[PDB]
Amino acid sequence: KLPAPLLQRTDRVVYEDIPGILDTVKDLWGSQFFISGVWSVYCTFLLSWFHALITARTRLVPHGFSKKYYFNDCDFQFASVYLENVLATNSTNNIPWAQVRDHIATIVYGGKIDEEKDLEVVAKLCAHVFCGSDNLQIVPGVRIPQPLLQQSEEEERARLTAILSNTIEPADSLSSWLQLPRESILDYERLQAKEVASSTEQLLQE
Amino acid sequence: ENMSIVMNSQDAVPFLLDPSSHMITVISNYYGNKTVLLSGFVKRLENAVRFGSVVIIQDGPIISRLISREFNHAVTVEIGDHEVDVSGDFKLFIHSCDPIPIFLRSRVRLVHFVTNKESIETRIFDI
Amino acid sequence: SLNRIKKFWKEAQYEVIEHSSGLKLVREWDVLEQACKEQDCLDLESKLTKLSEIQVNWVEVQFYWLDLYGILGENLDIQNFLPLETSKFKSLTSEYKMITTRAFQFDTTLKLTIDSLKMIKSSLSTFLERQRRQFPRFYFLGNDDLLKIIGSGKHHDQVSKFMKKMFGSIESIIFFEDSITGVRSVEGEVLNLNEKIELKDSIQAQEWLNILDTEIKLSVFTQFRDCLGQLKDGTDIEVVVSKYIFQAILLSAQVMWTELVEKCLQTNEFSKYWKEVDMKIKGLLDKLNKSSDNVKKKIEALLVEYLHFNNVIGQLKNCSTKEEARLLWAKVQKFYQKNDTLDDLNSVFISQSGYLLQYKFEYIGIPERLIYTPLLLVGFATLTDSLHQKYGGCFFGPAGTGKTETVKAFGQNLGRVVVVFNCDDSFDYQVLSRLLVGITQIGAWGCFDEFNRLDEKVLSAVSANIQQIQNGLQVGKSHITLLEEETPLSPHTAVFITLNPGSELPENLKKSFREFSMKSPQSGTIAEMILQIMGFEDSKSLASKIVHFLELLSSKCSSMNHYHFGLRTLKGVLRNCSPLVSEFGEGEKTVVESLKRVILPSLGDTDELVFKDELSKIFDSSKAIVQCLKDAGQRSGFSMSEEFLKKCMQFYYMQKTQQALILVGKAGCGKTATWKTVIDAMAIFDGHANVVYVIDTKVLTKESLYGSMLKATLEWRDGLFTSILRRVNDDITGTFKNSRIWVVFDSDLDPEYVEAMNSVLDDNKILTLPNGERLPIPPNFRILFETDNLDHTTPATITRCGLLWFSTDVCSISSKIDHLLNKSYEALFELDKLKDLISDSFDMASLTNIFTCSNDLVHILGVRTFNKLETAVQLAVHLISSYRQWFQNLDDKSLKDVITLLIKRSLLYALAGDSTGESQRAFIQTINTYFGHDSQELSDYSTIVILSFSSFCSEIPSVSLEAHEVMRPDIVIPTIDTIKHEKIFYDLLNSKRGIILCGPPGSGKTMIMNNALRNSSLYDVVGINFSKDTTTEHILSALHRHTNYVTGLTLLPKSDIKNLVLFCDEINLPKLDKYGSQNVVLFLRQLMEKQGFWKTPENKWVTIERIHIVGACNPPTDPGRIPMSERFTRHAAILYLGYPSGKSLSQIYEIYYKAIFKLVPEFRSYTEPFARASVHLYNECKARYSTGLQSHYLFSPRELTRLVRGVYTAINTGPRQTLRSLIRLWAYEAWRIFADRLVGVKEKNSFEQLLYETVDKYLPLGNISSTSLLFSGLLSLDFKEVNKTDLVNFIEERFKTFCDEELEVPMVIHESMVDHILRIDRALKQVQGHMMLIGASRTGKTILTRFVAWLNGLKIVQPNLSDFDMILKKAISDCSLKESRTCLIIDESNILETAFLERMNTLLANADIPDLFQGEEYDKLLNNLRNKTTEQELYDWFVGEIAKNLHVVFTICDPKSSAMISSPALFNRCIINWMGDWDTKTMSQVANNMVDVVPMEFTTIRDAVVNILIHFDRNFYQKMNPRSPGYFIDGLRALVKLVTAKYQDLQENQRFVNVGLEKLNSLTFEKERWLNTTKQFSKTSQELI
Ligand SMILES: Nc1ncnc2c1ncn2[C@@H]1O[C@H](COP(=O)(O)OP(=O)(O)OP(=O)(O)O)[C@@H](O)[C@H]1O
Ligand SMILES: Nc1ncnc2c1ncn2[C@@H]1O[C@H](COP(=O)(O)OP(=O)(O)O)[C@@H](O)[C@H]1O
Ligand SMILES: Nc1ncnc2c1ncn2[C@@H]1O[C@H](COP(=O)(O)OP(=O)(O)O)[C@@H](O)[C@H]1O
Ligand SMILES: Nc1ncnc2c1ncn2[C@@H]1O[C@H](COP(=O)(O)OP(=O)(O)O)[C@@H](O)[C@H]1O
Repeated sequence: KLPAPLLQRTDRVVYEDIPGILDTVKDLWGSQFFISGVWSVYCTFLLSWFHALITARTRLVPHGFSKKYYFNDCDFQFASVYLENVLATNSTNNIPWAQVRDHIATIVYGGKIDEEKDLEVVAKLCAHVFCGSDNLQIVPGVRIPQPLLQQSEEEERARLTAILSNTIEPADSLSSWLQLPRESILDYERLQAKEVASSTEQLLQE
Repeated sequence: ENMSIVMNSQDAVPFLLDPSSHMITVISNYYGNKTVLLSGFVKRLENAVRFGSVVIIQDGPIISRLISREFNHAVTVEIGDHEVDVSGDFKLFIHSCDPIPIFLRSRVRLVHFVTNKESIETRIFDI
Repeated sequence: SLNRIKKFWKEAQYEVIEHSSGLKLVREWDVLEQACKEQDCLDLESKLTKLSEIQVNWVEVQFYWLDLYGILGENLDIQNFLPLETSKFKSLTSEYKMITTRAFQFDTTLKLTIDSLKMIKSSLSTFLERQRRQFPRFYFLGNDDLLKIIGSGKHHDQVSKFMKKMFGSIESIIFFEDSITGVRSVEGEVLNLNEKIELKDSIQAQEWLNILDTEIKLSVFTQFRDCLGQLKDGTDIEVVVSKYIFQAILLSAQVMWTELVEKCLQTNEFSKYWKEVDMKIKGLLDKLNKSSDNVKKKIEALLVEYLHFNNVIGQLKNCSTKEEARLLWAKVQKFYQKNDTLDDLNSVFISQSGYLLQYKFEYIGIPERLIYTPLLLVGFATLTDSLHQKYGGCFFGPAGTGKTETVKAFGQNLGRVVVVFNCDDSFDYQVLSRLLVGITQIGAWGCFDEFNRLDEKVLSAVSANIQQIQNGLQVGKSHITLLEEETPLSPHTAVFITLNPGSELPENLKKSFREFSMKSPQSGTIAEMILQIMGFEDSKSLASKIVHFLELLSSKCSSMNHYHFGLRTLKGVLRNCSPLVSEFGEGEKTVVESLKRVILPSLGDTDELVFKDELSKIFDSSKAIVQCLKDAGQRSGFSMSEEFLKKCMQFYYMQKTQQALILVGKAGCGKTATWKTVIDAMAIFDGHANVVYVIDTKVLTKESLYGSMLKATLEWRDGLFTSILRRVNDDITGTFKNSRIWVVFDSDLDPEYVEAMNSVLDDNKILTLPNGERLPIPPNFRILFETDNLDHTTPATITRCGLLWFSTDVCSISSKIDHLLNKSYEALFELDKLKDLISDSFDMASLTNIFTCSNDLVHILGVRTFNKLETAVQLAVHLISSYRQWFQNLDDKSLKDVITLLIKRSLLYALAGDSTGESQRAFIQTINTYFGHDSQELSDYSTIVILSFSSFCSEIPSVSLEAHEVMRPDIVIPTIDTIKHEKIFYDLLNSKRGIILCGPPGSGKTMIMNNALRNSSLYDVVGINFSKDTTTEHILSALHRHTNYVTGLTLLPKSDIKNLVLFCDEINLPKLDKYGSQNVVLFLRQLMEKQGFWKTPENKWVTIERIHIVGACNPPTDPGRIPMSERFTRHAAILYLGYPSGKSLSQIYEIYYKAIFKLVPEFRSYTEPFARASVHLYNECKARYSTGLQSHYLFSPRELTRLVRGVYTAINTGPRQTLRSLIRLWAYEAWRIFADRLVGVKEKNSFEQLLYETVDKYLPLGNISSTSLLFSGLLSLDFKEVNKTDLVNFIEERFKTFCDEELEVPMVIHESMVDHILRIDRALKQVQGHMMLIGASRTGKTILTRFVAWLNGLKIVQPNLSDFDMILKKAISDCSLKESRTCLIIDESNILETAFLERMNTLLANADIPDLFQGEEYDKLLNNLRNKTTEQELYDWFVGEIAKNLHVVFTICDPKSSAMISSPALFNRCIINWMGDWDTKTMSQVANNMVDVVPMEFTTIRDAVVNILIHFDRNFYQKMNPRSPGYFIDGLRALVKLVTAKYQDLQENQRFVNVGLEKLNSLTFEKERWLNTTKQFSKTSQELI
């Protein structure tokens, strides 16, 4: 709680940064600088998309999750260090997908989670992002191709940035991109409007 | 009219219900060197009585004779546990910041310093 | 001021109270501080500042001289440790001696002394800091421990007992021929170094202890290397178990397991290594079967490790693919060892999830290894992840889910000793900051158990410190600047935090830590592995059944506060299994019997049945001790019961193992009995002698329990607990080496007391004391808590203690009757037949119906049937003993009739003294119906006299006593009910039973008590009136004035023939403490039950032999009364002193009216009608008025006593009266005593017309209304109706005399204030007269009181506790030496403490106060009264003169003293005057006779303006509690003053205008202006009014 006399002799301002998924990925990539190989950069890319997805799903208090959590840059930093350590000593390129999946789900991005179904849906998101097949459909629209053996950091960075720049953020991204049914967000905004209308009815009685 | 009621009280003591601490500042500005503040203390009140200095006390029971003008003329004031000589120019003020015993309330000249919906209506009409 | 200050400064000296010579000490600091704190003024100020400087020097020099004596007087090695340091403290000793000399025989010199003191303090602080720079593990301890360690250098000891502290997990050191060869762990494991530590005389503690820990690191490394080599040589682990210490075998075995598992993981091979692990496990179990204790603990720890290895390999062989194989292997802890690293202690690193950390090679002892569950591995993984990037782990979850011991297990598995700060409010900033700095210096990782419990400022400070440490950790800075020091920082250190939300981590710590959840500890695998390591052949099924049983117990039964069915209870059951394993073997029987021995004592009744049914559902299924218990019970008379036998066997089997046992049950259920008989049987069986101790908790304080530093002398004091602990721990007499000791707290559990008892309770068997006294707890020191409820039992104690629950009473009615009869027989050719007759008297077929038809009635101070039969049988036995003299010479029918009558009366007075009289009658016919009509039937007035039937009406004395005795309140009138009460009270007092008197106020409980005991020559009474705040020194001071000690060990009455009885009043009045308990009542229970107590400054058992306890109290239903717990009331009986019937009132007051007609016997034939009139009016007032209408509507015979007292004093102070005049005077007194607190004048006139009807019914007469009555003695020599005109003339003459003499206050005169001053004069002229003043502010009540005080010639005074008592003493001294009739006034603003109200209550319940007149005061009072003229006669004269020479009148505004008004003793004498608000007539007349001072009529109009003022006043108060008239009065005063000033100003202005017009008489304009002014002047004047 802020002290009483400071908040009165001041101009109180409240902000809301844009919750779009695309701007989070672009901000993460601009904050990023890559420096070790190409597979580490590709895994950092996948991890940044995963962090963007979980940050988008955080705001859905009663349907996307069960309690408003607070992720930040430090959790993504630790996950990035874990990814670069895993793909810095396991140079056989036989990717230990189970190791990174379990360590991200149950330790890095499950450290602050107490409920069980929240961890189950985090594990589902990990399985979706880190399926480790020959193709990846991170959303039903765009694909992130796997790198090849004949690239350095600069060309892979350029190629993945081009994959960012082609697709525009869709209007209904809050259900298709997060893999959530439309009726769920419909009920969420229904409860939002119910709270707003009930509050206005209570204020209208005076 | 608050300050008019304050200055037109030569018999009953006035009350300063001023959590904003503006009344004490304007009173001290008007008075100057004759202002002493309290919150030992009996001794300094007796010294102020003997010297003839106006006293203001914050956070408003042994000042019964002074608040009731129960003076002995031979003019001495029996305050606390010893008689104190009266200079004749002694004045007392009571200040508080909490918006109170019944005996004090029915004796002190109570005034209110509170802004409310009536106050904002008067303010918008005045502007 | 100046003279007193100079005199006390020149009188300053010192007290010779110190030990040996030392420094001459001084006490009473605070009085000196309160006393001490132009040229002459500045000189005095400078002297005061110098004196304050010397005062600060004094307190600092003694506060430091205590430690100076501690470290220099008793030992010189501390001051001789180092050369320059030795010179510095030799100079210190020289300075100390010379300042002692100059203190014996200046101020600036002593300021130079404090300068020297501060620089030597800085020198020693820097010396300690440099010693800790040499060895930062010394910086763990406080300064005193450092001084002890450096003093015992050549002594070479006392570091072996701090050996627990500075290295964590080591108990003691061992050393041969002045050379250390190893250390002994906390478990007790011997260690051997690489080489012995050769020692010299010139040794410092720091250097050889650095050698000690460096070489213990090297030695554990050496044994690990040798064990690794020997295991690489193919040696089986079973042989080499006993060779190497636990750390070595753990590290070597885990490294070998890592190497073998990665070798077999490089291929798809798991069978051979799993078979090898299984063979190792089986061989280790076989060796565990035949091991010694050290071998057993090493083997169980290695079995924990190898069960983990078995689980890991079994998990890995389920890995069908290689990727999940690396998944599973990379997550568990991997133990690698370097090969080419030349550094010995950095050759091993631990790999966990791709990271690595450095082992530090410190000994860990052999603690209970945390069994390896997957969640433990996940916690290790996330802690490794946090630590890898220079961060700190944060843990959060539910309470007791495995956080802090998980961090300690991390420290164990990484080989580090972790310091745990057990968070509590007693922690402060400096010691926690010091331990944090030590953790930074030495690099030892540190956990924080339950971090959220700190206070706000301390949590913020430690958060800042931890943030600085972390910030230094990430940036790699080796010098963090905190605590004003640039302390070194090893990169291997860490900081750990654990907490429980439901708060979370603070944001400053949250930005640099990482969270984790561990909500559900996997109990199934823990139980499975514990059952496997215990040796049971069936681990999985038994563990699953135990988990199912625990969850079903936690779900099905009612969730009691003390219940727990989680993990710690499961581990306690598994630990308790092993002694049952040794007898019953391994199987289901052992665990089911352990469950029957552990969880069964904590269960209830329905929970017990649920547990039994679930035990039958899940699970399928020694008499020498039973015989011993039966023999003990049969010897002591406790006839056993099946429930009682089950409970006693349960308690014995529970105390077989667990040290700390708590007994819980409703009061009076046999807890004391069951542990007494169990421990007697235990002493018979095992042969050890028993010693028991009983201590009451709340009556003693913590200072009297343990002790503290003294406020001035700083001297340690030994409390009771410290005394008994020192006695049982010294064992100088040799008793406590084979004698069993039982410290039992016969009191309810207190949270702030169990907070101190946790230091007793903890596992290390050490206690925390302010003076630094460490005391061990031997195995015979068993602690027992017997309580009555668990309302305040902390859940931290419901599991960590041992709990026994007594849901149902373990005794039957028949067995209790038999035991009580046998005890009464043993309490004493004829005794045998008498015992047989009493045994056959209790025909239980009718007694059962008696109990069933007696428990239904309303029991005031309700007690069950289980605690009144004690009183019943004891009264029956005592009456039989009294009548035993004439029972051998009489026929059997008379004997059976007499014993039947006696038991009938005993049951009637033990089962109906808690209900009304008609309930007693109905009980007596119920008894006569149950026992049949064959025997003698007890009647309401039945009595047996010398030997046949009689009645109470035979012995009643119809005494025609004198007239003046009604002024004396101690005189008693006799009646049948009074004699019955006295007889039963006398029997109860003689029967050695407790007495409690209850009933509505006004029945005369104290009055009948003083009747029964003043006439009693066999006893004495000391009476104490209780207060809201009551202390144990009240009762001690009360008894010391009439009792004496003797050996002390025994407290006896001062007389040798009179059994002294302590009386107390208003037991319900004292308030509860902060935890719902009261100390005085438990003290009384301790006196009345165990006949002994403990002295608070001496801790001695003061046995009581000839003192009984009686008590009179108001019922708890009334306001200001709090109920007592049944524990106190179970020892006593209840006598409902109800309201006597109106016929008894008529008889009592017709003797009173004969006595009052003695003075004027011309109307001696009218005693009865006035008694009937008083009875009728009081009965109608009771049936009409009720306390719902107003708080002070309480009616009693106190009104009638005051009525007859007023009539008597009127007749004494009055002339000859006719019949009509006497009727009128009696009506005047009745209206005064009754119609002064009623609702309104309508109630007064209703009382008047009822009085009319009753008088004309009894005495066959005009208007006798309120205002028509005016009785005074101002205008007549004696009380008679005087004329109002001459009365107001006389009081007007006195008013003008007073205004010309002393004070000319602005007062008025009207008939209302005439009535007020007449009433207050009537009260002041009466002996012991007081009033309340229910009036608003500025109503002139105090002014009228002062007026009447001057009229009566009363001396005038203007009123902390000590000053109040000194003023009282001066006033009573002036009263005794000068007959000073001084009036005293108290307002509500005059009273701020309830002690003044309490002493008013005491002195007005009595006529004086006993405990304020004792010692020197009593001796001087007796001497002075002998100067004015036996102690009793002089004190009676003192009581009479203070009754006739004291008058206090109280002023109240709100009708916090409501309970004081409702207090019967306060209400007894003072007449409550409802001044109220002024009425319309009163305000109109006061306005109309103030307006006449100032002429205003120039335009009637006075009535108009007064009507407007009063109507606006009423409208303001009705559109805006008595209505305050202050607004009206100061409004009219200000109006009068403004009118006077404005009239004078207008007269001057009109005179000036007339002068100007006359001077003026161009002129046309001036004439027009003057004419316009003269024309508008009248309109402006009306507008001006
Ligand atoms: N086997 C028995 N047969 C008959 N009466 C028994 C038996 N065991 C105990 N009693 C009775 O039970 C009574 C219990 O006394 P007490 O009130 O001290 O019990 P408690 O449960 O320890 O309670 P507290 O300590 O609160 O007083 C004994 O005074 C005794 O008369
Ligand atoms: N290997 C283990 N895994 C889980 N719990 C354990 C293990 N070993 C012991 N325990 C028990 O778990 C309990 C956890 O309590 P704890 O969290 O330390 O309480 P607190 O939070 O008050 O410190 C301990 O009492 C301990 O007996
Ligand atoms: N039967 C009676 N005989 C004589 N006096 C009585 C009788 N009943 C009541 N009184 C008078 O009424 C008063 C009762 O007050 P009491 O109940 O003793 O007050 P408290 O309980 O506060 O001491 C006594 O002072 C006593 O003088
Ligand atoms: N009945 C009255 N008649 C005249 N003056 C009054 C009366 N009551 C109060 N006053 C004025 O009020 C002042 C203070 O009264 P105070 O003593 O406070 O009343 P109370 O005794 O009820 O507390 C007095 O100086 C007196 O002049």
